Amino acid sequence: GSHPAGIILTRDSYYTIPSMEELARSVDENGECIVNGFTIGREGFGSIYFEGIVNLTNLDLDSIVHIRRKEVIVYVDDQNKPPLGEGLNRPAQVTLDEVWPIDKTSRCMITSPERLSEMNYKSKLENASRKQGAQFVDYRPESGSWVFKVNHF
Amino acid sequence: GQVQLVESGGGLVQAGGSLRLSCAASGRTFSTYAMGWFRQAPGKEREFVSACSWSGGITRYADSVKGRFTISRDNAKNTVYLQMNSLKPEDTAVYYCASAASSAAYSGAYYYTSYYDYWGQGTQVTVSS
Ligand code: NA
Repeated sequence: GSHPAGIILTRDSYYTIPSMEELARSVDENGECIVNGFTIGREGFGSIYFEGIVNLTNLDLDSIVHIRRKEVIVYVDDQNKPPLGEGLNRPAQVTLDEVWPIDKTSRCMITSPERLSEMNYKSKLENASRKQGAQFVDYRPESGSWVFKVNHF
Repeated sequence: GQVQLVESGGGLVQAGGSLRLSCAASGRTFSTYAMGWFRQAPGKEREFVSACSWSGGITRYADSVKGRFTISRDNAKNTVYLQMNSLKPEDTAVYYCASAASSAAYSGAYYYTSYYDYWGQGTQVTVSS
């Protein structure tokens, strides 16, 4: 008696939009779970929003998605990653929280919006997004929330 | 130039055979967040081949080499390897090893040449028919 869409998500810090409970009610007569827009996140850490029509049937989200501090991995081992556009290997908007510059000499982080603007931290995140093949979207300094768009994982 | 990479092990191999490339990393090697292999064939652009995180726990391969190539690294020796199996003439290229000194915010970062900061000089692989 597992989830009717076959979706595996046991980790209590994670959540989905639509919720796992809604997804249980979003299965068609052939067992397929198909949604328009899908978010998976982890409280305190970040979230990944997939626009468009997404087929979630039998996704082991526990195996596939890992949202850690300042890092997301979607498919750990490469052989489990489907072709571009399938499963979760597709365009998405990544939000990572608590992304703040470290003072490696004072070993503490700079988190005030005043200082983040004084040091133009936002432009570092813009360059880092481009460097990694992504498109910078936003930075919310209070929460250190770095948002950027990716074409694949 | 705070990390230096020197590849070795290139050579001529018959189609279907195997070849293992090596790369020796020097300098501030604990800087590295990722190691990768790229290749450039004559007249074409430099293209992604393979990558792993520093830990070796996450791996990425080009579709063309999935299941034939295996990247690995030895952090006792500060060496990086590319095991190349079932080689084809389309695998003929100069192979470069590269290292990234910043973390991958998302697991697709590994595919991009811009993500890597230090580069070896390359070693030549030639696969005969
Ligand atoms: Na997001």
